[PDB]
Amino acid sequence: AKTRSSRAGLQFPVGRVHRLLRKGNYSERVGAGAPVYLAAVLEYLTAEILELAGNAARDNKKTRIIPRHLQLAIRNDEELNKLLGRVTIAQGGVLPNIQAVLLPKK
Amino acid sequence: AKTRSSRAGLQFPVGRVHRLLRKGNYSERVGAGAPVYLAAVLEYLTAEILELAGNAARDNKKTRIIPRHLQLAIRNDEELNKLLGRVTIAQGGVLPNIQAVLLPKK
Amino acid sequence: RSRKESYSIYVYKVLKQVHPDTGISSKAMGIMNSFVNDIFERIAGEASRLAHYNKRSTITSREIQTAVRLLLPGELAKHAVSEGTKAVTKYTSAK
Amino acid sequence: RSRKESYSIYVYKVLKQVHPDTGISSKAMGIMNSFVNDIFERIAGEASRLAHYNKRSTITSREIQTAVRLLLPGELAKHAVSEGTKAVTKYTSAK
Amino acid sequence: VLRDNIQGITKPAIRRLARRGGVKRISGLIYEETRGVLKVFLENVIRDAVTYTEHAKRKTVTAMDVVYALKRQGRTLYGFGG
Amino acid sequence: KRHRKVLRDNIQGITKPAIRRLARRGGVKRISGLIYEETRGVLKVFLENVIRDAVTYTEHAKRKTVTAMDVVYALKRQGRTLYGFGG
Amino acid sequence: PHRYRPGTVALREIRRYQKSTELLIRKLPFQRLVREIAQDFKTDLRFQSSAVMALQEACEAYLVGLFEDTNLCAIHAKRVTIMPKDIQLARRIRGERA
Amino acid sequence: PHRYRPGTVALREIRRYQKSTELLIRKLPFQRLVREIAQDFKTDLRFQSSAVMALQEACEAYLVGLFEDTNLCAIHAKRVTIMPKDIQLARRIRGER
DNA sequence: ATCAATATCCACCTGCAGATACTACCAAAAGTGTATTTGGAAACTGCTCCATCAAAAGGCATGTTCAGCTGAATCAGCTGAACATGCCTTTTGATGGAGCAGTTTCCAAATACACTTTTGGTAGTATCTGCAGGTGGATATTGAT
DNA sequence: ATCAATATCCACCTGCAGATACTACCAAAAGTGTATTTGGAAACTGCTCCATCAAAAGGCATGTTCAGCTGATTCAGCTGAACATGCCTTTTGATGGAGCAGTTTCCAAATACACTTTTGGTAGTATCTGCAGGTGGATATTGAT
Ligand SMILES: [Mg+2]
Repeated sequence: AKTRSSRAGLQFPVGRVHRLLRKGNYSERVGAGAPVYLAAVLEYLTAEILELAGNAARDNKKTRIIPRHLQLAIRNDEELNKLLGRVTIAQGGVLPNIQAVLLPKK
Repeated sequence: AKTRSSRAGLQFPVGRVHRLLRKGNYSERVGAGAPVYLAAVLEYLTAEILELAGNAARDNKKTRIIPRHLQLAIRNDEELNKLLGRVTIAQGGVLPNIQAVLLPKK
Repeated sequence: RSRKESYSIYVYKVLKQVHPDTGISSKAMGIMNSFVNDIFERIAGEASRLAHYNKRSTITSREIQTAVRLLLPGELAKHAVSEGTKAVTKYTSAK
Repeated sequence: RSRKESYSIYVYKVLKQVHPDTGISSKAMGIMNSFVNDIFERIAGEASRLAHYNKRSTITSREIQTAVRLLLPGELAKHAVSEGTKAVTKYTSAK
Repeated sequence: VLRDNIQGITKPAIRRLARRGGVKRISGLIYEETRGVLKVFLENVIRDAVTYTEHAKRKTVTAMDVVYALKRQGRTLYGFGG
Repeated sequence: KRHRKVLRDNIQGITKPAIRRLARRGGVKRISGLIYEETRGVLKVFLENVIRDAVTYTEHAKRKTVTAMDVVYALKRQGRTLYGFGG
Repeated sequence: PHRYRPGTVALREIRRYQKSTELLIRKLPFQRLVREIAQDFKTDLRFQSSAVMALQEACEAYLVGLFEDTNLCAIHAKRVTIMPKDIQLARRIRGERA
Repeated sequence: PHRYRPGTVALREIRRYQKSTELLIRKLPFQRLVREIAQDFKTDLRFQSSAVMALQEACEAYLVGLFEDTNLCAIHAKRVTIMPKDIQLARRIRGER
């Protein structure tokens, strides 16, 4: 027996995605390739987030990713920022940003 | 044979609404009161709007309701304006409103 | 050829109950259709979520009711829960 | 005690693949878990709405794909679509 | 005499929109800026409308394609179906 | 049961220093003194709205406990989706 | 030779256009713009009449709204003249940008 | 004796609190507030402590963002001091009011 | 510039919570393998309704003139930042009790399903009229003097 | 102030673009009779959640001082509003045919159902390690001079 994930060369669980597509009342029927695609798409986006988050961990001289690194990653990336424009990352804080007119002198 | 709508005291179609709930993937199963309730609520809201719309057409010396009347009726009502605050009513225009600071001094 | 179902009719009945001497344009009636479908989806989708959040498999009038309370403003929500509660009663109280 | 499932494992595999020396806090893992479930719903919802607009009882990988195109931004979509099409093609040619 | 399609959205027209919007006085840079904003709006809506089209295997953009695009861009429009 | 102290005027536990801190995370360098009461009013409305909805979920579930999911679902309705508490 | 003072016609136009509901962009140029824009996503496309009218109703509605906010932004800055900076603030705050 | 000039600690604080992520309102008072308000909606309610934290994570993020928009409104009117009218405009343009 | 006050920086260092590590049980998935059902792609094509274009229509490009708005400069007043000082309240971490979320086991009640009547609701067609424009003359508003 | 220029309002008229009305099928509601499914009603757990007590710090409230920001004032210059019209782009309305939509067909793909096998979750114990929070102490930053 091969999992459908391995069949598809995915880390993310294709079967579980299938079930959830069923139990979620999204449509009568579910084509056999939808969960496969979907689980692929989710796996891709979570690889994308982890990549940039890891980088932000390494920049702050850290080995373990915390929410602040996810927040830095998402908010410095144009597209993730948009995909997550109306989402709040608990314990993430904000990007350092001070409006220029507020800085001293001229 | 008696229409569930007439039983329920409603102009709005209880059957159709039961069907629409069945075929929109909202849930596996639908209770019997659910479409009565919903139909009643839809009719209600329709009434309240038509009522105010009517008045606005009456107020502008007219017997036929047009989109404009619906726009005046909705945006001058605090709660309908809220319920429909992210909706464009085609051919509605906007309420007469001029900021005071733009009005001529003398 | 094939049938295009609308509410454009129940609306007209309601218009007549409310303003018997008043009539309505094509476009106006189009808006009223959009409205009815919009609100239908809003209430249905919210009810659908409630039922799923509680692992229930049935959209009963209680979900409808809660959804109405979540979607509608104060008085609007309240006159509506009455009307809907009333309708279920009358339908039930009917041999 | 009931089995509460999550994507923690899939997330941790992928984390090792891209940063093999890097760990994740349980709070951050919670965030990731929210993120996946959120996007799941978003895609599955757009797909549901899509099939329904086109009177199909079936959500195929084609609907997933369009949904992705609707939901995600430019470059992310392009790449997600490739990874998807790739996983399907490979899966289909693996029984 | 050739011209850019976008410049088809004329200063008079723009000024009219502004007036419906209750604006009394308008800087001259507004017109170009307004054209850019309008362009980004249409790009966004049409991209999604056309996506709905292609999914349907159609060669025509239907007013539902548009209504559905508007909906999901949170610009819901009443009076064109749906 | 036996007693349970009356809650009143607890909006005033959103103190001026706390409000000042939130504004600094928000980038604000100088703060008019009427901001503190204005902020408190804006916050009270935000909280009532979220809680009203969250409790509506609690009530519908026939519970007497407001869960993090009740809150998480309320926030989503209200277009303030929150990651990090389930869902 | 009679002459209205600067602002008197403008106010007048507001009062007029707030009263009416006609579209204010000429149809053909709007329609050509739709098709230019659409060509970039897919070639050789046709548009239902109404599908182009829905867009025009949508844009016009959108833009008239943005001008309300834009105007409020000018008035905040103690002006009465709307500049692009006002449009940018409004869009920023609405969350369309930045 | 020593004195930092007006603004200088202000900018210090901004850097400090934009670098960190801890909740800025005290926990206990926030909790009371939550309980008061809920109590006015329904009596005899209990709260998962995480529900209260979700609320506080959410409120604080909401306001920090309101203060960003509020600030841009001040700077748009060539001030550096945020005022109630700034909050009011930001909220209007967001569609809150 | 030069000098002193203090905030900032960073790097090493121990206690420890929170992370990772097994181990093992197993219950709930997920998979595998027939038997069964059908959704929708595929092909054919009828007929809306969309692109194209000719003549009719009326909105807009233009350049000049100066009203009044914007933005710069100055400045007096007073508001809000900084900070020192006094101590109240939140934080932290116990401990008990119970109010209540969370399950499981049995049915009566409710809702789905396959099959047949019986309309209510739609498309296609047939009358019917509200009001969009037109004109005429009184009346109001604006701006010059 | 009065007086002219011109915009606005109001009363009345009338053809026809667009309502409302009528008819006649028929898809899909309703009625009927079994075939599942479900949401509790009771009846128990182990939790989390509430309450409360005591110690302690860590932040809050307050009053004083005055730096510098806001808003008032004044003003010159620049920049957008108002202006008349024929050139030209848009509007209107008539006409082939592109393709949307109607229909029918059938099999590759879906559900369904009963097995068989595996994995992901948790819970019991065990180990570990990243880094939070404390420590000087060497390197800025700021503001008085
Ligand atoms: Mg109270």
